[PDB]
Amino acid sequence: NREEKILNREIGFAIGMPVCEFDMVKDPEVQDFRRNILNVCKEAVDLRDLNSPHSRAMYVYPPNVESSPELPKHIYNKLDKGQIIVVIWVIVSPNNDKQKYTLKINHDCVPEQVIAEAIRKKTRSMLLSSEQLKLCVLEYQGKYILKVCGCDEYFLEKYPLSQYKYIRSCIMLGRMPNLMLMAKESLYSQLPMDCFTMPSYSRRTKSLWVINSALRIKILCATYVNVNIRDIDKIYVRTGIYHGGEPLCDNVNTQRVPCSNPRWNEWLNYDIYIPDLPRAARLCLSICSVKGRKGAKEEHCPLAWGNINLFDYTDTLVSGKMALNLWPVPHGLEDLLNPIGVTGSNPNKETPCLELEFDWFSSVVKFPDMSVIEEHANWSVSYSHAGLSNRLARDNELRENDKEQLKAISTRDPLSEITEQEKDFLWSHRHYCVTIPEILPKLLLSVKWNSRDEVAQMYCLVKDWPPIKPEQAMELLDCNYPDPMVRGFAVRCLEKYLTDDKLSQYLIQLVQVLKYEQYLDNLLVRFLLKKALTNQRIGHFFFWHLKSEMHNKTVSQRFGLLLESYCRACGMYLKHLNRQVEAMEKLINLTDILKQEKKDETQKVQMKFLVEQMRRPDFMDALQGFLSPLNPAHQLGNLRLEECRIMSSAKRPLWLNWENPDIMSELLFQNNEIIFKNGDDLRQDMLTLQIIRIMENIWQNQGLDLRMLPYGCLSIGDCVGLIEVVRNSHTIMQIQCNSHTLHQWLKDKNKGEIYDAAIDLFTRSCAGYCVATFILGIGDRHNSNIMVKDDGQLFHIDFGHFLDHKKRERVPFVLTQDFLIVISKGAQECTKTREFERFQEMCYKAYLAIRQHANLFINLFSMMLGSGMPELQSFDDIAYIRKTLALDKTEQEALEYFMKQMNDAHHGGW
Ligand SMILES: Cc1nc(N)nc2c1c(-c1ccc3oc(N)nc3c1)nn2C(C)C
Repeated sequence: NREEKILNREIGFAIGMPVCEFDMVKDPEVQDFRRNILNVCKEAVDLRDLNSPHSRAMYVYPPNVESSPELPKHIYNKLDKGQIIVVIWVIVSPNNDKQKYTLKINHDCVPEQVIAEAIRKKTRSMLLSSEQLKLCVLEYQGKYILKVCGCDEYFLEKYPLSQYKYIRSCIMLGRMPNLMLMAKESLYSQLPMDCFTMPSYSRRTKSLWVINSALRIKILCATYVNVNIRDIDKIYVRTGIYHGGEPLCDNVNTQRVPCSNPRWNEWLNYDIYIPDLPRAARLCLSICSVKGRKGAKEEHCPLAWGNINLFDYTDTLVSGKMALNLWPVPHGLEDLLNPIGVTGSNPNKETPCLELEFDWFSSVVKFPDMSVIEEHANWSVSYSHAGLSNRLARDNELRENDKEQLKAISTRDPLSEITEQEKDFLWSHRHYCVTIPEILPKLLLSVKWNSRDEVAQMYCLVKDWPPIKPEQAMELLDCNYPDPMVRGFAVRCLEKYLTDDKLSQYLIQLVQVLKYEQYLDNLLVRFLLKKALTNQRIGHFFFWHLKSEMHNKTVSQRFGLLLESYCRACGMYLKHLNRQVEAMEKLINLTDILKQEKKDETQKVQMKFLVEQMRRPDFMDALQGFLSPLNPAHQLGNLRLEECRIMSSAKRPLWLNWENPDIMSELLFQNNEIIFKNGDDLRQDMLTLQIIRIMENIWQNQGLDLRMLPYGCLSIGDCVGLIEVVRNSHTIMQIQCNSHTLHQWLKDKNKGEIYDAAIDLFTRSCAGYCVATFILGIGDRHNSNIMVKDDGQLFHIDFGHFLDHKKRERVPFVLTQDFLIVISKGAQECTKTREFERFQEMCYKAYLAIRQHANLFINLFSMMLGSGMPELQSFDDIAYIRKTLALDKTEQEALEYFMKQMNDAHHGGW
């Protein structure tokens, strides 16, 4: 009632649009989605109330843990005989006095064991306890919890201490872990009880195979076709039947009609039997113009496009009259049709609108049940008869060479072309393929989707298909695999095998592939929503990744409806998110004024305006005392206006400084610095930094300590976003204040015995960025986009472009003598040294490690084709990493390729 109305206002503010706009949507799929999704909301809320208060605290403060407890060899060797030195702080009674207790404990210790040891050291001081029963009432390890000093990260779960990311990071970086002992009841009381209420809207036949008929679709007419009368001669509607990006039959065009009167009224006849239509079949169409001629080949041009699901959400074959409001042609679209394009009607109703009519079969036509499919597949099941088809291989037709051939095919990358000979081969040995589970994506592409006899057999294989790795399953969620049985199998693999660490890692791709789903209500969206509602760390970024795309009308309905369901069940976090949403609003509106109104004024004048506007009461209150959208464990306290400035960079980003209000802020960082950028699309940098993080993780698990710096980057909207400021770092140019300048700077910052570790860190970080940039084809490096930390850690900023931005494989990061001098510890002949030989070996080992994980990088890019990123619009863009990783070539041929690219770039040495 009254509390529902208030909540509706809060959800409305969070998503940008009012809840009422969803209520007025006539589409029954939209209303069914809103109602039916509420079961995910109910389920998630029940899990949070399962073991209160702990399970509610676990939702709010989930353990920031690694996927595997097992520690790499070089990380374990950093420990002192498998032990870690940990500092435990206790805030004692008046004036909030801090007391430290340094403990030496096993790296595999449980937080409760860690708490007991700390209370033993605290009670050791009163030697009364020590000798006789130090136990002190089971030490009430259940009365306390460990918090990370300086941020809102808790150790609420029984994991080994080393598995927590903060501790593993402390081990790797040789930093002292500072934890704070906090009373359980002090945290629990801070945590409010969530009151999930069901909204008011929660109250509101023949088989396809029994239709002995070919497909027909009627094109009636078009409206809002506003073309230049002088230019265009005639127009026509081009159509095609597709399963994903692949045609099921030849494309059918209407007759050419003058643009003045677009009225066709033609029944288009297709090369497909209605029972052979696969579940995910779609009509793809476009209004084209035909001009010219000058005595040349007829001048075709697409004006608008549109795609439609041939089956609706209820498995009903689309019948009757239907009008589709079309979309504008995206720049550089090849064919007259756009099958990769989003299925559905343009929300803008003042756009080309094609009126269609489908066939009618005197009954509601529905897609068959799994019982009908199984029976038909079983009913599809001599030597010479099986020999009549290359797509048939009977019992005792599997030699040892064909078994090894199938294995060889399964190792090939996703972008490798699987020939029609190989497709017949894979399909004929489909039952043996079960024994090599990873081959499924190759087998699926070998299926004739325009044949119900084959598809029905494939459905039964997918049903009883063994599980595959989450990373392998993710490929089955891209645009190439539209079938719900295939995608449902992939989601099942993620439900069973994907950790919340890995889910958080790949959340960007998982949010993206939602766009390829046929319907609003599906297994992927339910999986992701449940996770977002059972883990606030996932939910936070799930919210932002969906909100950052709300300005895109192609996905605003789907994402709006999904965000509504999230907000209705996320609990108290909505109130925190709304603070962030408002803070970002104020920053957008302020930067928009500076970018538009005051762009030509002097820095002093711009700063005067900034300071005045930031000191305004409504602004001040909105922009302080909220959680960092980059990491919501980071509290942003009061603004440090004196430290806040307009940056000299293009798009004139704001450098913002907030106080860290944590009691133990001093043991992490006293001030939180963030760059707010308005003008640039941050999606490409977000994806590169994700790939850098993945590459680093690969190397660290392989036992190659090449330290990367994937700093925080979050796109919050249409070319707006946040960038984590790397503390105590400078560009190469802002070091140069000769060739030895850089090395001399690091010598001064790292004097004495620390020098050797600083040079080592430089060489190791340099090697990682050299390999990473070459593979990814990052934008050309220079003195202003290469940075160095005081400790010697080298890293890059402002990526911009990846893959081929030229449009024959560049070396972005060319090592000048400055870098080689530091590597060779001040040598003259820096090339011929025992330090450079070590550095080269790091690069080779790093290069080959990524080459082994090529299928993952290809797949991560492939799932990102759905996003409108300009340098990632086709699989040919992705093919650049096939070149840099030399996948067609052998491992030794790949080393030679890498060495040759480095030799040509540096003009020798390699
Ligand atoms: C992240 C960072 N840390 C530090 N320490 N300094 C820094 C920076 C940055 C910066 C700014 C905007 C960026 O957009 C992308 N994609 N990467 C960026 C890096 N610039 N500077 C200089 C220019 C002040």
